Amino acid sequence: KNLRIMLKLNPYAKTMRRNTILRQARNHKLRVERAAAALAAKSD
Amino acid sequence: NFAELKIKRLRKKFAQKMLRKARRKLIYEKAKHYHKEYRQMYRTEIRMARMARKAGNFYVPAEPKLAFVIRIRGINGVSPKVRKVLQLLRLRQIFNGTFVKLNKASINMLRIVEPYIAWGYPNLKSVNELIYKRGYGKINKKRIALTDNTLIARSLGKYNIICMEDLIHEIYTVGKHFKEANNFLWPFKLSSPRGGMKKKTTHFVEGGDAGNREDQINRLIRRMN
Amino acid sequence: GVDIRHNKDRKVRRKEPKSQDIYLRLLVKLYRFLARRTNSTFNQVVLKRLFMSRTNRPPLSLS
Amino acid sequence: SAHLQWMVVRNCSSFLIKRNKQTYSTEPNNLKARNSFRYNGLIHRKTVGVEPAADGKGVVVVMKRRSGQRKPATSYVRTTINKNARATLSSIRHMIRKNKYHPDLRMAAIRRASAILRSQKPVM
Amino acid sequence: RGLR
Amino acid sequence: KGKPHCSRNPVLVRGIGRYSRSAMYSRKALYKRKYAALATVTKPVGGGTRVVKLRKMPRYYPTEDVPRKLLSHGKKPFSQHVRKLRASITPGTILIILTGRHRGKRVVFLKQLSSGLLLVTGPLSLNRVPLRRTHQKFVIATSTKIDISGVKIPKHLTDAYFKKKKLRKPRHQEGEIFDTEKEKYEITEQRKVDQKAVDSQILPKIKAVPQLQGYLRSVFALTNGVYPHKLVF
Amino acid sequence: AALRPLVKPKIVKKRTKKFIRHQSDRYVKIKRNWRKPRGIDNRVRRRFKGQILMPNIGYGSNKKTKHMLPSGFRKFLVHNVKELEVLLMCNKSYCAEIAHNVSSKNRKAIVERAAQLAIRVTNPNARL
RNA sequence: GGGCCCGGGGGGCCACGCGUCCCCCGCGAGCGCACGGGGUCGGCGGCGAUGUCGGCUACCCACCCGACCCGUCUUGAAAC
RNA sequence: GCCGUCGCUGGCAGUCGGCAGAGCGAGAAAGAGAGUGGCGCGGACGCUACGCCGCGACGAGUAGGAGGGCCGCUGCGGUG
Ligand SMILES: [Mg+2]
Ligand SMILES: [Mg+2]
Ligand SMILES: [Mg+2]
Ligand SMILES: [Mg+2]
Ligand SMILES: [Mg+2]
Ligand SMILES: [Mg+2]
Ligand SMILES: [Mg+2]
Ligand SMILES: [Mg+2]
Ligand SMILES: [Mg+2]
Ligand SMILES: [Mg+2]
Ligand SMILES: [Mg+2]
Ligand SMILES: [Mg+2]
Ligand SMILES: [Mg+2]
Repeated sequence: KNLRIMLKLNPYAKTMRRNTILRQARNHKLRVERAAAALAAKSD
Repeated sequence: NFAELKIKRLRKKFAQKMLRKARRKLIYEKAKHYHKEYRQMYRTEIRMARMARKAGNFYVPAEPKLAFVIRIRGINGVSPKVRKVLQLLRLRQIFNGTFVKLNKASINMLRIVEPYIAWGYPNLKSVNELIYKRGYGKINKKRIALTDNTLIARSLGKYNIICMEDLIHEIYTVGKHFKEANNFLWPFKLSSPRGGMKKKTTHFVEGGDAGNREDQINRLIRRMN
Repeated sequence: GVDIRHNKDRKVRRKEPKSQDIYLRLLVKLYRFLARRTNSTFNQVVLKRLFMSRTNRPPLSLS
Repeated sequence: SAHLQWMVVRNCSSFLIKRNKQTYSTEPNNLKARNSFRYNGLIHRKTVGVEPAADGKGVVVVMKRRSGQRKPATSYVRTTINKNARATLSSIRHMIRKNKYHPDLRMAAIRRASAILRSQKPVM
Repeated sequence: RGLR
Repeated sequence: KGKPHCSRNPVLVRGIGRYSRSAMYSRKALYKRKYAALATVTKPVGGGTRVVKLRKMPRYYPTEDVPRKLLSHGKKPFSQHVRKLRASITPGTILIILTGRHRGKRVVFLKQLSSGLLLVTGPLSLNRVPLRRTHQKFVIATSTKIDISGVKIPKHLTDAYFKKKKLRKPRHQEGEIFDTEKEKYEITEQRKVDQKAVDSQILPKIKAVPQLQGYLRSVFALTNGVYPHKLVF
Repeated sequence: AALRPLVKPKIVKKRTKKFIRHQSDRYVKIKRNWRKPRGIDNRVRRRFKGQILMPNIGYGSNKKTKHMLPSGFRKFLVHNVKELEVLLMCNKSYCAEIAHNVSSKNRKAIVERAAQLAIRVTNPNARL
């Protein structure tokens, strides 16, 4: 629960956590792209 | 003078500032290589089953090397043979937990003490939650909380275990210095199972709590740790 | 509760001399200092022997 | 020697006073008045005392000279400082530091020479 | 020396 | 003499930057930024010159002093604390007071002050609640908002402007002689002109919504069979 | 004009009531002073439920605030004027309590001194 | 899949020096911010001189839960 | 969180101050060693060492044992 104690013990968890946040904002942007390309597939 | 002794002491204070950057870089690229190890050992356990389902055969996964044992009974009314084994497993207290590598001589003890423990095969996330949150080291015969990597390096250093990540890797992937790494860890003291036990006095296959719940030890760890 | 046994928890060694003389309680001060502040396991043996009773440190003969 | 006769005076003195879980000492030149090897005013070779001046105002400072050690009559020297509250606390400070005379007692001597000045002002 |  | 620049990496989450260490190095272009290598005062006197010492030694030393204390890092003064605000409260929102003398009175939220206290003012001619501060915890945010974006709230309505002022009238010799009780709070002509100016811009918007003025004039109160958890306000 | 202590911490006491003796209520020969009951069938020393309690060592007071009066001062019995100078360098942490026997002619010239020395007296209006 | 994803021809790297020999083909200063070796506010408001403020203990009373009379011999005592 | 016991046979004589230079928590047996040639006069506390301080673990108990009582009673030698 403490970011900088996790970086005091495991300095890699900083990039392990910057990933899976970028990767997640981009997978949620891919999903909202599919799901907003299909609202034009049942409208066209 | 003292202009010489000053710049000298500052050279010492700079070598001790570079010997730390070199070690944080080592710890970093170590954890970065354990991420790769765990990713491989995970993806290849799925390969080795898809290549058997393509041909029609079966892949029997390797029997697990590491177990996590939890004591689910009190100290009031224990046989002497079960009280000697619950103390060679260092489970001298209810809800204590420890890691145990499996073989014939170990399973045959987890069979003797079966009605008193609820052991199983820990996930990797469960060894993470355990080592990080409930991780204490038996330093100088003192239960010292693992707050910095210089508490692990100072004792397990001679085995090239110098960070909480080398410790997790040594526990998860049962290593050459497993006896020493697992014995450096003061046995974990876990709280009561949130939600609650099913039935403490009967085996897990009898719809209870005791015995071996191979995969399902992690569901208990999350509600106990 | 934990199932330990406290039968042997109290180690019975001598923490200090039982005598009350002040030419011994000053030697024990000097050697307790040398014992803790040096890394020579000689002073530690001299200190641990200055505690011992009159029957545990016996006399030596000149021969 | 100091540590020798302290191992004799530590418990069977006549200035020692033991009640209410405290243990003070009534030695002549003991400042902070507490029973300790460091502050005992009779054991050492060089002590310091800060008494109030016999009249209303001033603070006397009692150093113990080195030469006369078994001669109680000609052993102590006394100097009455009847000055303002600050010069006397820079004179005791110099008396101790610049002389390098039992230097771990200086802040104790100032803290006492201030209690005297405070206990010699007009009350309210 | 590398950073000089 | 380099002009200050803002952070070159947006904060993805608190404590973690958007770019990595190498990315930051490249962005900062550090590859081409390698660098390598009182108390006394003389003052004339009427004789000669005196070396006056500043902050001379104290004239008193108490018998005992409290030892210093360890150093913390995560504790900051209230003035430097971060002021939170629930999303349910926005400018022009209708709020209900529950603890102040204006119990159960509906007011029109204006803005949030620097300290954190909500600067609110119900129409004085309707509910008699002028420009005043109210804590956000002790106020219920009604789900009824009115456009108040076009309202130039005077800048001088700071926390200091709304801070209390001790009457400082316990007694004196003059007062003991010609006693005048303990004074009162005489509404400054400034607090009155500001209240009138704010009302002149708020009332026209409130009157636009039908029955809104009557609702504000009313007082919220629980009745039989009414439970706060069962009704949305 | 109260003479404040050095520091006034928060005093917390794990128990306030006295420890009465077993069955000190049915009888008058049994005083309230505590005596650990050592009988075989006794219900107090078996620690039954709802019975009288026993002075364990767990009830000990915080060492930082042990023996400390509600005025943030510790205490000292003072039998005469000379025993104040012993207390003049402990001014802001200990107080004086003139004994019960010191007559009022001396107790007046004791409170008089302790006023100059700023030493706090717990019974300064004692006898008069 | 593994081999630093062996070798040839749009995003992330705890990679970013010059001078060779060579197989693989020891000190840069500053300046701040903080999930960082256990709480601070450089935040406030109310009342207070003949009726009110504080007093956990100690006197009486009320109520809820607990609660069998101690010593003793005894395998076992509140014991008919 | 607090009290206590046990263990670390733990730490502290380094309060080394204008005869000064303020350190020994740090992953890696051992020197902040010597020499030999290319203004303002300033700096909290401590240390009854039978003292003070830091860390962990522990805490039932009849018969019985041991220790510590600045718990109490009466007289004696000293001393207040
Ligand atoms: Mg049972
Ligand atoms: Mg629940
Ligand atoms: Mg059973
Ligand atoms: Mg226990
Ligand atoms: Mg026992
Ligand atoms: Mg024993
Ligand atoms: Mg009975
Ligand atoms: Mg019985
Ligand atoms: Mg009942
Ligand atoms: Mg009987
Ligand atoms: Mg019978
Ligand atoms: Mg019967
Ligand atoms: Mg016990």
